[PDB]
Amino acid sequence: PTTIEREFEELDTQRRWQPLYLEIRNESHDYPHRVAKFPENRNRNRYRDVSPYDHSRVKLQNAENDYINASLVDIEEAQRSYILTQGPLPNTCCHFWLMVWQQKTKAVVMLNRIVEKESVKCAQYWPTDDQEMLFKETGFSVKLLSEDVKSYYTVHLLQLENINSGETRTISHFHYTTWPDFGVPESPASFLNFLFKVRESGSLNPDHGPAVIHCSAGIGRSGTFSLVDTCLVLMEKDINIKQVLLNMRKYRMGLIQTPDQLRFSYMAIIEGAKCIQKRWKELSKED
Repeated sequence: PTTIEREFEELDTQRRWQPLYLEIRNESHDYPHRVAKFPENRNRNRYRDVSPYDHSRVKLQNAENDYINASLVDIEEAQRSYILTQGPLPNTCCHFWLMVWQQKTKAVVMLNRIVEKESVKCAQYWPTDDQEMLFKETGFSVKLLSEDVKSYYTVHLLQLENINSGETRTISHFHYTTWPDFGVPESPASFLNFLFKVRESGSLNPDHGPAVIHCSAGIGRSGTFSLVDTCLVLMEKDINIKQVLLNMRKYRMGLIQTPDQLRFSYMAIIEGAKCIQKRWKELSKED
């Protein structure tokens, strides 16, 4: 039994998942997020209570307004860096792709559906057919090159073109489609199979820019994905998941939204620590 597995049983048998989450809530440091509250940036924020911190926000270089609701989450101890962001709005899709270009991002991890429970959580920022998607404000175009449809996720191969310079890069768009907002995946196997699919593409390696992780607000499901991956990388080199989460929350507010998402993170980390990947793929029923 590992130290993490010992802590998991103590939390479960004593039902301390909710006070542990409250502890993380109470220990979460607040940081200035003034730029996000500028009046000119109102139409760039999906939610009024979810903002990037000033010290860690991703800046749109050379634009008139450099603001995008996106946070660079660095974990120097893991040699890992992610960009967590909200689901783009119709008017910020151009900024989203400008950020992907400037940050040399190779993968976009999307953990939400476009519509969830009668509500639009994200604009359609990539094309679903062979028609080019134009973003004239920032000078980019996106084409759908290929798509690999699994039972609970789809991988879209996208071509991101700088329409001014002509340069193109290939973007891997990993779309998790069965993860409800404020909820959890179906099982640790399905989540880990998806995560290792992202890992196996090489898009998280240091020879690429930071991956862009997003859901609706960019804190809940996105926080779960990044917490498990960061803890798995560290466990490779004893980890304190609580401290890892608190340190990650210094870069973006509110990561992990429910005690159940915290509990699931523990389960995914414990199951991911055994790495079995073929076993996960079969349990996930991806095909």
